[PDB]
Amino acid sequence: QCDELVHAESKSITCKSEKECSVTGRALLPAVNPGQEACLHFSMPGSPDSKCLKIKVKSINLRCKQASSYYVPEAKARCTSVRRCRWAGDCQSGCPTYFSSNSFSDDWANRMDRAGLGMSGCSDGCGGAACGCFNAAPSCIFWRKWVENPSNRVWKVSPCASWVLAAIIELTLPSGEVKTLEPVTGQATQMFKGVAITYLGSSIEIVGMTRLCEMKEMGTGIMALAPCNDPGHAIMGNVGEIQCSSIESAKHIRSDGCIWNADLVGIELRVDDAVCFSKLTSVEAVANFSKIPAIISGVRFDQGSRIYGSPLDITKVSGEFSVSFRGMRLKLSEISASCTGEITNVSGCYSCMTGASVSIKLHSSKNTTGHLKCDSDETAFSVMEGTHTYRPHMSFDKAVVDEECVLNCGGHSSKLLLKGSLVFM
Amino acid sequence: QCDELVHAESKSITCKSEKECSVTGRALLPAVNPGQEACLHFSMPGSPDSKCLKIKVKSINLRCKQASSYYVPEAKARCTSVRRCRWAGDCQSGCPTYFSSNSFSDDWANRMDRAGLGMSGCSDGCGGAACGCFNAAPSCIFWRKWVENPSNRVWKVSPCASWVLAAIIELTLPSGEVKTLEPVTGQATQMFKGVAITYLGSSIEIVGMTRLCEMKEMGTGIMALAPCNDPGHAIMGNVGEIQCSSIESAKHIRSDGCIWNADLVGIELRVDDAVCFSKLTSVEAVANFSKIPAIISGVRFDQGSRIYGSPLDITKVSGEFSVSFRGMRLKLSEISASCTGEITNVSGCYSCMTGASVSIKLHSSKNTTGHLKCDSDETAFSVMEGTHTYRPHMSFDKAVVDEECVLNCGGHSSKLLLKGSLVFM
Amino acid sequence: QCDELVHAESKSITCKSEKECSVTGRALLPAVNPGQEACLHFSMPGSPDSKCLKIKVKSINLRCKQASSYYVPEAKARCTSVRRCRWAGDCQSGCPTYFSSNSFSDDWANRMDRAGLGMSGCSDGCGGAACGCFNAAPSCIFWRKWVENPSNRVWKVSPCASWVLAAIIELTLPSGEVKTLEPVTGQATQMFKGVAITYLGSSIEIVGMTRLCEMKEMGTGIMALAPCNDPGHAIMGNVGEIQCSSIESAKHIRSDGCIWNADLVGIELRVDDAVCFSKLTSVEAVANFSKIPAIISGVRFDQGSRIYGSPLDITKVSGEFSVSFRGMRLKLSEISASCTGEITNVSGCYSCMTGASVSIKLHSSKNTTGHLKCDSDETAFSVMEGTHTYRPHMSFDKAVVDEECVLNCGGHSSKLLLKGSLVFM
Ligand SMILES: *[C@@H]1O[C@H](CO[C@@H]2O[C@@H](C)[C@@H](O)[C@@H](O)[C@@H]2O)[C@@H](O[C@@H]2O[C@H](CO)[C@@H](O)[C@H](O)[C@H]2NC(C)=O)[C@H](O[C@@H]2O[C@@H](C)[C@@H](O)[C@@H](O)[C@@H]2O)[C@H]1NC(C)=O
Ligand SMILES: *[C@@H]1O[C@H](CO[C@@H]2O[C@@H](C)[C@@H](O)[C@@H](O)[C@@H]2O)[C@@H](O[C@@H]2O[C@H](CO)[C@@H](O)[C@H](O)[C@H]2NC(C)=O)[C@H](O[C@@H]2O[C@@H](C)[C@@H](O)[C@@H](O)[C@@H]2O)[C@H]1NC(C)=O
Ligand SMILES: *[C@@H]1O[C@H](CO[C@@H]2O[C@@H](C)[C@@H](O)[C@@H](O)[C@@H]2O)[C@@H](O[C@@H]2O[C@H](CO)[C@@H](O)[C@H](O)[C@H]2NC(C)=O)[C@H](O[C@@H]2O[C@@H](C)[C@@H](O)[C@@H](O)[C@@H]2O)[C@H]1NC(C)=O
Repeated sequence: QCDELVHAESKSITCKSEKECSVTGRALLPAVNPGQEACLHFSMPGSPDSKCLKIKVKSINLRCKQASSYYVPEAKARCTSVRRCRWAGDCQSGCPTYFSSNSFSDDWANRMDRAGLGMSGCSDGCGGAACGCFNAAPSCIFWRKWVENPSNRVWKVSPCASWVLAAIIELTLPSGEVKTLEPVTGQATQMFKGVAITYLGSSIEIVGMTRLCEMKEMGTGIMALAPCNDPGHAIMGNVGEIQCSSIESAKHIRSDGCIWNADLVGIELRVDDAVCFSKLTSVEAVANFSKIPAIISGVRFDQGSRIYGSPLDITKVSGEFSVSFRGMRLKLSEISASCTGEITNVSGCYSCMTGASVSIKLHSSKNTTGHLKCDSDETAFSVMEGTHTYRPHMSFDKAVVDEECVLNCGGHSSKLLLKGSLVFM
Repeated sequence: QCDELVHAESKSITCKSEKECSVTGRALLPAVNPGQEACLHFSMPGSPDSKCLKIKVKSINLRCKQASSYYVPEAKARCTSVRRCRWAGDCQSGCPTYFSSNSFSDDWANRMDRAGLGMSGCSDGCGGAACGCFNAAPSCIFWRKWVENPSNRVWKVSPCASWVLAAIIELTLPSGEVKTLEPVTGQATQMFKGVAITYLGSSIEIVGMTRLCEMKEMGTGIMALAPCNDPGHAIMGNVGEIQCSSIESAKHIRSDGCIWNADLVGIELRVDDAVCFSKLTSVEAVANFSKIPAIISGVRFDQGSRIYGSPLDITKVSGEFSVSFRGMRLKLSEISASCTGEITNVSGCYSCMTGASVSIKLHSSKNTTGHLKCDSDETAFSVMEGTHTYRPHMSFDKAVVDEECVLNCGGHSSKLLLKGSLVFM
Repeated sequence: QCDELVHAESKSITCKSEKECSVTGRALLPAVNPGQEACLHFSMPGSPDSKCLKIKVKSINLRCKQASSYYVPEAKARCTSVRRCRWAGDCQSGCPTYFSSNSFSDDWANRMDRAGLGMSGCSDGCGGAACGCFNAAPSCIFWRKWVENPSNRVWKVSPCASWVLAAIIELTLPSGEVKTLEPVTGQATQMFKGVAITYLGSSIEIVGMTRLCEMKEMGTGIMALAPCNDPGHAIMGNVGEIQCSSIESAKHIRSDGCIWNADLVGIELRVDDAVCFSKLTSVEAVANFSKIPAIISGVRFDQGSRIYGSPLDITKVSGEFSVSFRGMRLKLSEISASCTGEITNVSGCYSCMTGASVSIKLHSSKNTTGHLKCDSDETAFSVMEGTHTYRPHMSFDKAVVDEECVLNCGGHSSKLLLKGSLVFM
C-alpha cells in the first residue's frame, strides 16, 4: 500500500543511567488517517532487507462517556373525576382540607394504582337541583390525572457527557504476523528485534458535538441514540420528561421512583365528567426514529451493547506514531495512486442530519483516499484498488443540486458536476 | 516575515516498487498559528539560492455541520369563546361529545383559520337567569386558543450538530506566485520542481462548545446564530418551541405542518368572555439580539449564506505541514520581532458573552503574535509591523478592572496594568 | 525520571537577514502527557556534560469560557385570592376590565410585594345566597400567584460556553532552577546559554462535553458546577428557570429584573380559597448535589473562584514542545520502569457520572503511567516510584463486576480480574 507517512527520521544518542549510550534511529509519523498504511523497511548494515513493517490505522472512533443513567416508560395519560353533593360522602362541608395531590377517593372508577405517579385534587362543582343536588351550596369534584405504562416497555437512557477517541491499529511485522489492537497511548512497545513502536495519541477536527444519549429498550436490548434530558431534570418535550430510578419503577411509573412535570397531562373538569389532555412525548416514537446504525451529521454511530461513532470524513481524525530502530537502516516504500472517477448519482434529503448520498465510481491502482469538495459540503473516504462505487454522504441546503465539485483521488484532481434532486425530510 | 516554524528536518531514503531508491529531504512544521509564515530557502548543490517558499496559515475556522432544519414563525397568541345556553345551538344536552381539540364552532367571532395550529374545547358555564339563560342547567362554552403569524415572517433554523475545522493557507512560490487555498488534508501536492507540500491537519484547543443554530429569515436572508430546540422537540422557552416543516406551513402556522406545546397559550374562561395569556418567545427578538457578525465567548462568527467561526485567541488553533524536497539543500530564514506596547483602554461589559474590549497600542518591527495574559482571561492576536492599536476581547467577572497583566510580543515580556470600568449587560 | 519523549532530532541551517547562517540543533517532543518528564543532556564539543534540562508537563486543564451570567433565587411559590360579590368592591359589574396580570387588589391578605414577579387576574365565582352573596350574578375572584425568596439566597450562574485547554509545565534547568509556569504557546523562550524552548500547543482526545455552568452562592462564595438554562431562556425544570439581572433583583425576585414562565406556579380557584401548586426546581438542592470538587464523567472539576477541569485519563491530553540548541550536542537519558500491581477493591456506583473506584496497589521503580483497560471502560493515571495504592475511577454498567482487565505499567502487561459490587445512585 505504501503511503507517504514518515515525515521525520532522526538518529539520537540515548543513554541509560558511568553511562551506557548508544544510537537510536527514530521515525515520526505525525498524522495517519484511517485506511492509511506505511511500509518501513529495516536492513542491518550486513543486509539483505526485511519484508516491511506495516503500520495502518484501521479506525479512530468516538466512545460515549456516560452521565448518570435513568429509566423511562412509554407513558399514557389518564384522568378521572367523581362529584359528590355537599353533605354527601367526603363533601360534608366542601372540599375536605386533607384532600391534596397524593389523595385518592374511594369513589373513583378508573385505573387507580395508588402507587402511581400523578396528581389529585378536589375542586368546587355546581350545586343545587340544576346540577342534581339537593343542597344548593357547591358540590365537590374529586379528581386525578396520572400516567401509566400499559405496555410495560422501558428504556434505559444514558446521556453521553462526552465522547472520547479510541484507536484501532493494524500492524504487519516482517514475519508476516498481523496484529490488530487498541494501542497503549504513550508506551513504547517492543515489536521485534531492535524495533519498538509508540502510539502518541489521536486527534479530531470535529468540535462540540450535539448532546446524544444511549437508549436501550429493556428486555429487547435494541438500541437508539437520541437527545434526552439531563438526569433529575424533567423538562417537558424530551425523552426523560419522565425519569425513573429502576426498571420496575418505570414499568408501573411508581410515584416513589419517578419524577415528572405534572403539566404533561391536562385535565378539564366539567359538571359530570372530565376531559383529559396528553402532552406526553412518545419515547417509542423517538427510539424508532433513532435506531442504530445511524448517520448523524458526519458521524456514523454503530453498536459493538455500547455505541461508538466513526467520523465519515476520514481526513478529520488522525493518529500519531513513533518508531524506534536500533542498529538498523530504514528505507521507506512510497508510491502514488493512479485514480479517476465520476459521479453517477446524488439522491436523498436536503437540510437533514443524514445528508444526501453521492454515488461516485472510482478506479484506483491502489488503496488510497478520495476527497470531494463541493460548495455545500466536503468529505473524504477510503478507496480500494480496482473499480468500485462509493456512497459518501454530503449535506446540501436546497432541493436542486447543480454545482461545481472537485474530486481529488491520490493527488489527481478533476472538476465534477453534481446534479440531482432531494426532498425535505 | 520569517517565523521559526520548521522543527524537524530529515533525510530519508524512499523507494518505488528490483527497486528505485533515492534521498528525500523532509521538513516538518508541527504547529502553525493563523498569521504565522515560514520562509524556506532551497538551493541545489550548484546553487545560487531561490527566493523562498513561503507557507502561511491565513485562518483555521469552524464550519457548522447542521442537524435537520425546520421553520419557525413569529407567532402571536389568540383566544376566543362563545357561550350557548343549554338547549340552544350545539348545547342541546350539555357539551357535545364530539367537540374536542380540533373542533370549530360556527358561532365563533374571531380569526379562525380552520387549518391553523391550536386547541379547542368546550366547558360548562353557568346557567339560569343569573347568567342570561332560561334553562338553569349549565351552559356550554365553546372555546379555542391558537397561534397565528400576522407578519408572515419565517426563519429557517438549522441547529449546528458540530463544528468542523477548515483551514485556509497562503503559499508563495519562489517564482512569486501567491496561492490561497483550502488544502487537501493528507495529500502531498507537488508545488514546483522537486518540492511538494502535505497539509497534515488542523487542531484546536477549544472543547465542547455550546449548542448554536443558524437562523435565516426567509425572503430577507438576514442571518443570526442562537440557541434553539432539537428538531421535533417543541420545548417551551426557546426558538423552536413551535416548529414547522415548510415555509408556507410557518407563514400560516398550519396544524398539519407544525408542532408545539399548547401550554404556550393560556385561556381563562369567564362567564361572558375569555382572557388570553401569551407565554410565547419572540423569535424576532432572539434573531435581533443574535445577528451575525457576533462574538460569542472567544469565537467570532461571520457569514461567507453559511456561518463560520474564527477563534479569537489565535494560539488556540494550529495547522501542521510537511515539505519534501528532492536533490536540494534547505536553509531557514528566521528572525525575532522587536515589539513593545501599552494598554490604552478597557471598556465594555463584564460577565457577558462578548467580553470586554482591551485597547492595546503596539509597535512591532515585523508581523508577529501578541499575547496578553491576565488573571481573569488570556488571549493572543496577530500584530502588524509598525505602530497600530488592537482591540482583542477579554472576559472579566466584575465591574472594577484593576489587575496585573503580562504582555508578550515576539518574546518580549512586560507587566502592564489593566484598569477600567465595565457594565452588566 | 527520564521518559522517552524526544521523537525527532535535527540539524538545520538557519539564517538572519548578505546573510548570517548557522547550524541550529532542534529536538521535537510531539506528545507529552501530564506527569511525564524528559531529560536532555547538552555537551559542548569540548565537554564535560551538563546536568540535564528537564521538561515535565504538570497538567493540561480545561478552563471554563463563560457565556453571559445571570442570578437565580431560591424561589418559593405563593398564591392568594379574595372573592367579592357582584356590586361589592371592585366587582361593580363583574371583573373590572383593567384587572390583569400586573394588577393588585387592596383586598388581599397575603405577602404582596407589589414589585415581585408573578401573575394576577380575576375570574368569575359563584353568586347568590348559596355562595354567600345577595346578588345572584357571578362574583369576582381576584387572585395572584407569585414567587418569593424568603431565604434571600442567590447564586450567580455562568454557563460555560466552551472549555479551553491551559497547560502548566515544570522545567528544571541544568543549574537546578525549577520553573513552573503556563508557557506562551508558539513563542521560543530562551532558557539558558544556547538553548530555547517553544511550547507548540495542547491537544485533547475528549470531544463535545455536556453543558455545565458555574454556580456561586453570593455572600458565601461556595461553588457548584451543574447544568443550567441559556441566558434569557426561562425553560422550566432547570437552574435558570427563573433568571434575574442583579443580586438584589434575585434576592426579592423583582418583576422588573427577573424573567420566568408563570406555569412554574399553579393556582386552583375554589369558592372561598385557592390551592397553590409549586412546580419549582430547588436551586439549593442542585448546588448541594453539584459541589466542587466533583468528578463528572472522566474529568475532575476543582476551584482555584474559577473552575478548572482535569482529565482523569492522563493519556487523553498532551502537550508538544520543541527545543533548539546552538553549538551543542544532545544526549537523551531514557529508562524503562519496573512496575507490577494488583487490584485490591472495586467499590461504588454503576451507570453513574462519578464512576466506580478501582483500588490498585502498584510497585514501581520510577514515576511512570499506569494503564487499565477493561471491557466496560479504560483509564490511565500517574504512578509514583515505590509501593502505593491508586484509586482511579472507572465506569461500569451493571451491579456485578466480574471481568477481564489488562494492566499496563511502564510497558509491563498483566491480565487482572475485577470483581466487586456496585449500587445504583
Ligand atoms: C485495501 O482495502 C481493503 C479493505 O476495504 C475495506 O474498505 C475500504 C475502502 C476501507 O473502508 C477499509 O477500512 C476496509 O477494510 C483490504 O481488504 C480487506 O481487509 C479486511 C480486514 O479488515 C477484510 O475483512 C476483507 O476481507 C478484505 N478484503 C476486501 C474488503 O475485499 C485490503 O487489505 C489487504 O488485503 C486483505 C486481503 C488483507 O490481507 C488485509 O490485511 C490487507 O491489509 C487493502 N489492501 C491493502 C494492500 O492493504
Ligand atoms: C502583515 O500583515 C498584513 C495583514 O494584516 C491583517 O491584519 C493582521 C494583523 C492579521 O489579522 C492578518 O490576518 C491580516 O491579513 C499583510 O498585509 C495584508 O494582506 C492582505 C491579504 O489577506 C491584504 O488584503 C491587505 O491589503 C494587506 N495589507 C494591509 C492589511 O495593510 C502583510 O502581508 C504581506 O504584504 C501584503 C502587502 C501582501 O503582499 C501579502 O500577501 C503579504 O503577505 C503582512 N506582512 C508580511 C511581510 O507578510
Ligand atoms: C514523582 O512524583 C511525585 C509527585 O507525585 C504526585 O503524584 C503523582 C502520582 C502525580 O499525580 C504528580 O502529578 C504529583 O505531583 C514528585 O514529588 C512531588 O512533587 C510535588 C511538586 O508538585 C511536591 O508538592 C511533593 O511534595 C512531591 N513529593 C511527594 C508527592 O511525595 C516527584 O518529583 C520530584 O521529587 C520531588 C521531591 C521534587 O523535587 C519534584 O520537583 C521532582 O520532580 C516525582 N519524581 C521525580 C523523579 O520526578
